[PDB]
Amino acid sequence: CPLMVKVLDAVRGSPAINVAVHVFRKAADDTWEPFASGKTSESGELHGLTTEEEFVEGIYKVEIDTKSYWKALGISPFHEHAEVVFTANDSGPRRYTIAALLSPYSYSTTAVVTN
Amino acid sequence: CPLMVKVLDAVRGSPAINVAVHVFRKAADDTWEPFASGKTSESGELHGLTTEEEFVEGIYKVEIDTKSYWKALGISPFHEHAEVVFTANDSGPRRYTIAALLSPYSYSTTAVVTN
Amino acid sequence: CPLMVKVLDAVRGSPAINVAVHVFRKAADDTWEPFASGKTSESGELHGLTTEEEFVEGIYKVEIDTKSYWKALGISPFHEHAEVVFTANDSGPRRYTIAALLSPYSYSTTAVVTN
Amino acid sequence: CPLMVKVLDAVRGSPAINVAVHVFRKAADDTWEPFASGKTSESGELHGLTTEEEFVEGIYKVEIDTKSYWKALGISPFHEHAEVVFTANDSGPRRYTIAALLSPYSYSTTAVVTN
Ligand SMILES: CC1(C)C=Cc2c(ccc3c2OC[C@@H](c2ccc(O)cc2O)C3)O1
Ligand SMILES: CC1(C)C=Cc2c(ccc3c2OC[C@@H](c2ccc(O)cc2O)C3)O1
Ligand SMILES: [Ca+2]
Ligand SMILES: [Ca+2]
Repeated sequence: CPLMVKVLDAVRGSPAINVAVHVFRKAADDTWEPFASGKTSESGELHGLTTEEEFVEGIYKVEIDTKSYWKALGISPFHEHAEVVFTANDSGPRRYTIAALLSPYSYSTTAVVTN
Repeated sequence: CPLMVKVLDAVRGSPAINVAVHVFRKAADDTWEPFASGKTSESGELHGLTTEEEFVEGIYKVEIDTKSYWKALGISPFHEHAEVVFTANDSGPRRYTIAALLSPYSYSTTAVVTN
Repeated sequence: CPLMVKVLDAVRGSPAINVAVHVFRKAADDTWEPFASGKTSESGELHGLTTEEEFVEGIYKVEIDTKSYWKALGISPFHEHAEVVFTANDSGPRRYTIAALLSPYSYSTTAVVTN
Repeated sequence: CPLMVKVLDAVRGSPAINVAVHVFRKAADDTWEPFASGKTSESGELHGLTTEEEFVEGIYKVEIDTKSYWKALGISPFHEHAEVVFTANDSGPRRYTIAALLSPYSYSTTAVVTN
């Protein structure tokens, strides 16, 4: 897994389960082309989005559907989604972990980049 | 001032100064029409982006140029920027404060919505 | 006002109001001598905790009663409180702002230190 | 592992390695008695602090030595440490994951509590 997404719920103190995640890659014509998508598991993790071969150099956008997550719990949140945009693999292949913590009116995201 | 942005620097424990902030409104064609912009003051605040007349219900995007900020400090950042996307006033005009805390590999944002 | 505390609520997207805040100074016996205290205002701010004369170099603890806050909202919290421990002015009087964002199972804090 | 601690570095986008962690438990005479201690591994994780049998009901304090971590990287941080105080196992045995994200002038902590 060159790209992994982990999402936590700050209100329930739990993994954020069944959270839709969409990954895009900036095309040559500056458009966002769909790259991969999935949903977080029971552990709040999303594995197997892509492969080392497919995950080339580029600018990527990870869009976490936080709104749908909070709605399903009967909460009307502030954000439409949580976005993470980053240039990947510019100095060679790396392993990326995108961690997100969710509150109805707040979110934080951090990146763990290893070799 | 129905919309305010405040940005902090978690590395130097200071306001994030001279940070470019762009605000967009979602058009009917579902693209982002530029709406307002500016740069954070010495207190890391950005006021007078819009007015009560102009700030109608809709979906707004607040884009914070975090990458330029870190580049100017000589610090390698992860994110291209920080986006904050929300539906405004979906029950009528309140005051919006978008607060952001910046680190090279992490950002957190929260909304303070008041009467 | 050399020391200010501001508390936000990530669940309701509002200032955290009427939150008890206690400040301690580390004594020579290395216990915490009470120093100042108060409750956050309607803007979630707490001013006039101390003065420039009283606020000398040393190790200070800012204890935020987050548990009482969540109990009053009818929300089950994880933390007993939020402590912020720091060495003050270790190169001479600057102004300190302790910002805290509260969620039932999470809290974040940052310091804004200025001239 | 009924109690696990995971620590990340928001400046380097990496696990926080070799971070000292001290766990205390509130005694009957209201004193903090030493419970367990350890250091985070290469993955920024601390496992095997305690056992299901030893981890009884009580109020616990997890103290993360963030100051020493930043010093070793040539940084003079704001906080002396990052503290997490919580009542554990009040409605029966639970599994606790304490996650912490570190910046020189900021930290956030969240709890993941499962069965
Ligand atoms: C930024 C903040 C507030 C603090 C750290 C954090 C987070 C959300 C999710 C995760 C965080 O760190 C631990 C991380 C994690 C958990 C289990 C695991 O096996 C690997 C991991 O990288 C998940 O939010
Ligand atoms: C750390 C995090 C997640 C993000 C920023 C933040 C916060 C909690 C409280 C405050 C934050 O930044 C803005 C700050 C603030 C607000 C109004 C003001 O007039 C001055 C300020 O310094 C208060 O949580
Ligand atoms: Ca390259
Ligand atoms: Ca009990």
